[PDB]
Amino acid sequence: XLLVTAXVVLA
Amino acid sequence: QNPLVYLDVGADGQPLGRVVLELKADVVPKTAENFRALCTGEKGFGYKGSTFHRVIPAFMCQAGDFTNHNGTGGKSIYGSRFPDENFTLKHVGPGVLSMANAGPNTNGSQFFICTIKTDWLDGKHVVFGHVIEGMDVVKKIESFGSKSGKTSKKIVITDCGQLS
Repeated sequence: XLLVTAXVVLA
Repeated sequence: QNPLVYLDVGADGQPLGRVVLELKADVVPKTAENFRALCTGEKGFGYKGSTFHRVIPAFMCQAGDFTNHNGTGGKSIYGSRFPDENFTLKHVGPGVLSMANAGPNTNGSQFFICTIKTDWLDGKHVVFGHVIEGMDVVKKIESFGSKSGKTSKKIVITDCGQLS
């Protein structure tokens, strides 16, 4: 999807 | 006074220019101080020589991982992680400077510069500044991105620091 994560990158 | 910082960015060893950022220390002091100290490198570590590892066109450019360079690392000036200061500032449009995270109260050093209004991120990510100058440089970084986030060129922060 449209997220800004650090470790588990998601859709 | 709200700090004025800079990011000098290059693509495959070729300069793209300078991104000037204002850090809202008046709203989020602790978040602004973390980013400002990582730009100067005064704590002995920081953004100098690090990359924009994930860049998605019509969304954002993500950086801050100076430890592992792939989104798995980075650290704050306080320790490994620090709490969400507040969500007073919103992802109102392109040029917004906000903290990347791995859920609530997991702020480190990873940040993002928006290339669109990312209002679906409001209340989840801490906005702590905005682009003063060099949005044309941010658009250049954006052009080296892809739908997956993978960059077509090595996007490096060759130099960074504080202007005022």
